[PDB]
Amino acid sequence: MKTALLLEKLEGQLATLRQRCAPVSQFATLSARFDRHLFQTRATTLQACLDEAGDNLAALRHAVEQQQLPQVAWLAEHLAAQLEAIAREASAWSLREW
Repeated sequence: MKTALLLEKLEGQLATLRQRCAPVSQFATLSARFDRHLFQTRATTLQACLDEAGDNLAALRHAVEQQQLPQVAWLAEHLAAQLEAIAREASAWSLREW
């Protein structure tokens, strides 16, 4: 228990957010307060953030087969921070378009 909840939330939120924020590549725009630590180098726009996150979680999922647990720590921090950063911005603007 517990450990299973964080998994459903991470994957659940990532799916929901990606769905609601799916059609954002058209007006994807990242603020000037972007952080290289929380966001990747490619993270230049909204669509870029979601895309980068998708590639991270994907590799992290398959990495389990290569016993890349030690790497899960870093990938986890980045992935977790990414979803948090996106949810934070969307939360501020509130569900009411830009």
